Amino acid sequence: RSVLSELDMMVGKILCYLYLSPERLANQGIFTSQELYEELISLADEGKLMKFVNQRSSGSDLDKQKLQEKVRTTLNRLRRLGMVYFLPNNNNKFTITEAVFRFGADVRSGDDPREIQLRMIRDGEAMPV
Amino acid sequence: MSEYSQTVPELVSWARKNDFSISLPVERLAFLMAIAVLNSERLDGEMSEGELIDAFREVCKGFEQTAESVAVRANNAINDMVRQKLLNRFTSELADGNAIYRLTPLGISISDYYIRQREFSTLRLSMQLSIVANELHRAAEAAEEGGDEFHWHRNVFAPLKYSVAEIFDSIDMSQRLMDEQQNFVKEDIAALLNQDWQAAIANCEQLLSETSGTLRELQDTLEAAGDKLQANLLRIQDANMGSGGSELVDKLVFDLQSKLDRIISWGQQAIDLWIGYDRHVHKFIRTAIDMDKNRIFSQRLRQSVQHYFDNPWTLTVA
Amino acid sequence: MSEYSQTVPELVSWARKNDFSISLPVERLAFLMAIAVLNSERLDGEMSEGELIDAFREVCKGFEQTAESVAVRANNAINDMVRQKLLNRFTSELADGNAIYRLTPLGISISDYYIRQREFSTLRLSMQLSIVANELHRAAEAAEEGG
DNA sequence: CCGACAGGACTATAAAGATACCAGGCGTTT
DNA sequence: AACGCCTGGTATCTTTATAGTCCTGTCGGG
Repeated sequence: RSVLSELDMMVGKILCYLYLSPERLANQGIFTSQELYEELISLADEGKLMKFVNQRSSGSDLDKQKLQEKVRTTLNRLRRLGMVYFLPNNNNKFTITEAVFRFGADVRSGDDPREIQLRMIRDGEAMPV
Repeated sequence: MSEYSQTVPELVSWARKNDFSISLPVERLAFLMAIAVLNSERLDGEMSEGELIDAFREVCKGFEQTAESVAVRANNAINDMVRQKLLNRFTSELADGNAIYRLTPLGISISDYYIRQREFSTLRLSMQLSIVANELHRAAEAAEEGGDEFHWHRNVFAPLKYSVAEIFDSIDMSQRLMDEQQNFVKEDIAALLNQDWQAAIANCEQLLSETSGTLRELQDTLEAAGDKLQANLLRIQDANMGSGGSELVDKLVFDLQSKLDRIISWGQQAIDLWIGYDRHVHKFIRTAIDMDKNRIFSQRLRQSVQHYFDNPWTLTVA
Repeated sequence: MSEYSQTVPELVSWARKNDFSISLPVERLAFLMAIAVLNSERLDGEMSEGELIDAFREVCKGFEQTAESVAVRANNAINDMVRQKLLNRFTSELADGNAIYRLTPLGISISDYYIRQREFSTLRLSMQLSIVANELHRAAEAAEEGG
């Protein structure tokens, strides 16, 4: 048994919100890496998240491209897990599947987050770090 | 002569040869600020060695430091400031050997950046444009009246170099101040959206509208004056070309025209950047508010992503 | 309101709490000056990240330094200047993620102290005194007009 | 009070080692 | 070949120790 990385979780929870979003349902499920990246930076703390790419990052473009390449890497790993399918001829675009909802296991019930987390670790669903 | 007579490689060699450097630790920087403040409260703009030592003692108290060798520590700090070109020391035989101290332009510029609460003002800009318009108009009338090298140097070159150029630099500094203000507002809007995005919508719209109106008011003011300032610079250029020229006046007028173009261009660019952000924040708010309709998971999942690092957790896989 | 609203002890407490400091060794100071020179030669007063990296490379050459990690060292230097409030960075979605840089009033004041050959001109003073005399005279006429 | 003598504290620098951060190499997968 | 992962190297920073430098204190002598 193995565990996913925190960057994988960030991309996972964002892919989940993307699946739900009726605003983008008109795309018929086809999303682009750039749109995913734009949504992620819109919600999470950009400069604090950059700490995981490099301990010295302060918003430099080289570091921003390095983040984008790490996202490209993790997304490819999620594709192997069956959580996302790339288009047959274009690798810059892909389609989501319902399997992404496992990233919402900590909030699907409107209750105390601590108790939920305890329940999950007891069930073997998730580990801390 | 370009204000910076040296090319980048020449400057780098010159800097390397002269070994110029700045090192401002918290305690020394606090002492500098304390000196700057004490100097501003005085009638003669001069400080004695004992007064500087008393100021250092207060900083050391404020840092809760040992009272041992404070007189030595203060002398070291004073010598370091003098050695770093922050303080000028005057040793007069007439003063029975007592040294008089004054802050250097550098020591002042550094202390003012931290202590002076600098915020952008249109009234100020309007006044500055009015003065420069009158100075350029007088210089253009003097250039059109014609004259000798003494007339051109005193009534055209001196006002352009020692008055117009300085006012343009002040305008540019004010613009750079406004640039910092915009970055500060972006950080506040992100904080408001992270605390309570539902109650923060009205506050964010107020901050966006107040900043936008300011940027537009600024640009309207620059554009109204910019045409008159350029026309006067052109009148001076035409009069200079007609009176056999002066390479010194032509170069100075060209430099001022280049600065004026930069000053006018900056406002439009700042507005475009602010518009991109404003559209993005409005789109984000509309997406957050209106697209969840049972409105059940928007809050439920967004708060989880926003605060993940307070309880990072990971899934298990075969 | 005194330009400096804070007493010496209050300022010391405030400075201590905000942890303010400035570190510009000869290389960093030279780079700042190079950026200041390059900005003055431009029509838009803006510098891209690639142009700043090219400027850093010239400084490094001028200091006879190894060409190893120069893109990294340049990024660390650029981030240090932004972190030290010497440069303002603009990240626009419209610019496809390319950041635009401008020097802050502080970064300009420091660079100008070293690069600008400031010598005392009597004409300059006479001119400045002329402008202030006219500004004070207008302000006095406005104050006497009442309102 | 001076002057001598040592001792200690403080400060600064050197030396060494670690830690970060990237690159390069290698291995796998598209 | 490119991307992803690991290993080690290079840069940077910190820590640790040492040695300096000056100060302070004491005592004795003048």
